[PDB]
Amino acid sequence: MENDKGQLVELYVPRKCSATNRIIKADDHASVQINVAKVDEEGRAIPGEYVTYALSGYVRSRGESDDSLNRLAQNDGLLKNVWSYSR
Amino acid sequence: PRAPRTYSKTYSTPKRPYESSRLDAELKLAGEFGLKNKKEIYRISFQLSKIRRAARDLLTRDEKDPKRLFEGNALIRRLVRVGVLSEDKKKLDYVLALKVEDFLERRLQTQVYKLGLAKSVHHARVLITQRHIAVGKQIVNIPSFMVRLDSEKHIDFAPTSPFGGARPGRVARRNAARKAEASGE
Amino acid sequence: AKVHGSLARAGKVKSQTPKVEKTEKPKKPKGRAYKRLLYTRRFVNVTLVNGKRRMNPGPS
Amino acid sequence: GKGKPRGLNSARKLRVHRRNNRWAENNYKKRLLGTAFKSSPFGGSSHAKGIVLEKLGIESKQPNSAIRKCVRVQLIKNGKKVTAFVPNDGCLNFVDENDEVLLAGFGRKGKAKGDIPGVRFKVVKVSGVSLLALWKEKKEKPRS
Amino acid sequence: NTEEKGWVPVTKLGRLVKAGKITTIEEIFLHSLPVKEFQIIDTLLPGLQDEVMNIKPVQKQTRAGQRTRFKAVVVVGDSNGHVGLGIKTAKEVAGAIRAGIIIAKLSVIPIRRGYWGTNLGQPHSLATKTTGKCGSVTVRLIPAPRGSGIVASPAVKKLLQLAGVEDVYTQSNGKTRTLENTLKAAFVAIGNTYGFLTPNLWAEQPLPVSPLDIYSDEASAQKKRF
RNA sequence: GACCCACUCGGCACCUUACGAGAAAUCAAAGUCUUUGGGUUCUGGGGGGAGUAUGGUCGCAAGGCUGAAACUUAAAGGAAUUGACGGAAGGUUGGUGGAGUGAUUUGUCUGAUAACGCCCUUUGUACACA
RNA sequence: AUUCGGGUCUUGUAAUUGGAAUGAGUACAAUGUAAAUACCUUAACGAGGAACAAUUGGAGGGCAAGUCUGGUGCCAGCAGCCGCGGUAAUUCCAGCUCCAAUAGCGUAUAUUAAAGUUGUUGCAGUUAAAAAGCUCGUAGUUGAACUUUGGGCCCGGUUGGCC
Repeated sequence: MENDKGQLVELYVPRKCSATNRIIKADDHASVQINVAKVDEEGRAIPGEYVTYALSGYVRSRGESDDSLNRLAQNDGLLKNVWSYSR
Repeated sequence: PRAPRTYSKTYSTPKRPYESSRLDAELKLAGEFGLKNKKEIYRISFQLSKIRRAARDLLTRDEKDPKRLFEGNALIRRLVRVGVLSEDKKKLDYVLALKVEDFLERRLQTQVYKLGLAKSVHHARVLITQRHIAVGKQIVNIPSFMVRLDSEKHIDFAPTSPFGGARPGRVARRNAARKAEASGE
Repeated sequence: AKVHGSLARAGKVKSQTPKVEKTEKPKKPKGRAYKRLLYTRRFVNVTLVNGKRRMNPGPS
Repeated sequence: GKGKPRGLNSARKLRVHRRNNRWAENNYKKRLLGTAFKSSPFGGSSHAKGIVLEKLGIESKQPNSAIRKCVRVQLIKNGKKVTAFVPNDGCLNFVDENDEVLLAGFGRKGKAKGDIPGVRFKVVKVSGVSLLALWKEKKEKPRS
Repeated sequence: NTEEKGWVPVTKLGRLVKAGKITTIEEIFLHSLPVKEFQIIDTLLPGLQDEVMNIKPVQKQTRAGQRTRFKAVVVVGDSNGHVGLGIKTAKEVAGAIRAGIIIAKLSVIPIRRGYWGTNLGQPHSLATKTTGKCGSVTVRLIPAPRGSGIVASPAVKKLLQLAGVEDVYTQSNGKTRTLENTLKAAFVAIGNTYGFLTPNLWAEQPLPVSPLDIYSDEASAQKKRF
């Protein structure tokens, strides 16, 4: 997204989707950003730090965003079992 | 019958004749540089058009190609010797950009004004079309020309006609002889 | 349609209207001078109120 | 696959279909049938020169209520009975019964101009002078 | 005199704009935060100028006689790379126009402008072949080389000049005489530039943290008695 | 033999979405088409003139099949929308927000709630000086 | 830049005015040429206004420019299309002013583009024109997959930077 001599042009680098990698865009209001806080031993939330997930508008419209979110959070490592890869 | 002397028109008319944006903007150029018709502007934009399409045709092929190199270097060098494109952007991608203003600047009508001495551009045009001024030894009588860079410093008044030297003229002959000297019988 | 018609009025209006003459004036300077003149009246100062301008203003 | 055959070796059906289906548009029909030369008053030419027959008073269509003042003209070349409008204000009193006049078509290419039924031609010259020159008081009509 | 300015920052963006926490519109574009108030994008970037486009009357038969209204298509923009198209209908002309401008300011969208083929200083054309539809009118925008100009219909051309798209080819289909549809199609097309993966955009960034969460305690919907 | 439960192939269609498509009404296909190529037969190019004339060919006949032009006109239609009308059925207006590409509609409603602060409704319409 | 010294550049409007430069054109001579005419040259002449004057179409919208002035009163006419004209015409007839192109513009008929209104690229066929009553079937068009990849060994030219 650059010119010839370094200098990065192309204003605003879009957000990729977490689920399908489709570009969520400026006008699109159906898209969502989920923020999950970082737990540890000694309990409690610990504000400041977030594991983020950008769900697209289409994914939410179609109505299988839930499944995608179950998948995404699992590989990060905050769900023992829950969602089977197999079916 | 012999072979024909070939010919082709230099002006190229626009598509939409009545348009508010084009008519207002193009007439300013005509007023500044002192162009008598829109035909001249269209001619300049036709030459420019040809250059543009040529450049595009050069660019569709790959770099380090025999066709693209040679033609590019000669096109660019032609645009340099006339002085439209300066030395900084000698890249072939820049000749696509360009503008009509530069071309009109490079015309000999206004290069007399850009030097000076002729006061107004209109006055300069008059001087040119009335057989005054010269590129070197060779006299020029045409507003449109394209001065070829090296020729710039040699532009001055011609040996024939006043300012450069020689005789005064007609009106001065009549004032000096028929009026001033003729008072004494 | 019908071929018959009142042809007596052929050139009714061209005749009865008052045949006055052209007024003589100062000479319009032609060619490049005309272009100069156009450029001057347009791109100097005088225009109508609002963003839009009337190049031929009616006296009012 | 969108109706038509996109076969590589099926050019025949493509070109043939197109040739069959060209017969629809005006210009293709007018050219290939030879309709300008066979039919129509003029012989596919711009200006056809003619004599006259009589002056007319054409009853114009609604809403444009007037009388148009045309001329019935017999031509030289074929000698077909034609109707032809006379331009400008006045100017029917210039032409008379029997007079060499050079006609032109209106603009619309066949059929009516605007509100005049049947008439598909105007004029250009009468006695080889031009109506436009006569209306504007420039030139003089010869007596014969 | 007895006057006062009165901005009145309703919603969560107003306070941010007034306080001056967010400087640019880039953040807004990233996180798709819906601009409700028109005054957000005004003072956020004062360089955002304007434009009109077209006015046509729209009528309405009724019992008594006949109602009439004026529709104004108001396209607004700025020569860097942001544009808005605002259609509005009202009984007064000025009222239609002002409201249209407001609507255009509300819904602004940026344009991913790139190069024809070679890479050089400053983008000029569109990045990709984009197309937008509205009714019969499908408008297509094809990238053009340097100094080629905006080869299009006068309305679409104006829309593109507002954006600061210097050089671009166009086509269209359907009954293009209606600007109601055509300019909407153009808007859809220039909008879909950012919704298209080039290879340079596959380099996956980390997902920026939403700025709403950064300054939630500082500047947001406060209680406040008087 | 029948029925119930779960699965299964082949259709008959159906109900809900709109992912998409469509100018719309609408469509699980009229989708997978300007980001315009799965294969392939048939038909159309403004409306009248005319499914007429002329020609052939088919048939006992009626007609079918194939099927023009000159001339004429600035429309013709399609969908939906507001009224208006019916010798059809029953008993006021913007602000902001949605529903729509708009016309506009919703609000300003069945007797609660996509809304928040002679008259009417639904349908039919080739009328729209009604 | 001694802020109270006089005029270069001037944005336009002014028959107020003073010179200056020319051509178009007339022509000694020469050149040019088979021989001339032109051209190119150039003695002697030849600008300050009816001078040595540029027009051709438009001025409702499309399309740029007029709700200016008088005549005409659905008449004459304009009008490629929509439509103007029934006595206040921003469309007719004139005149004022303005706009376009400008020694060149307008008008016809043919044709190319726009016409993705012929469509292979690239149309449409539920209701707008259009899917043939349905099936068979010869030509024509099209028609599953599958029949040696990989691994190395060197030889070795082309790109760009420390060398």
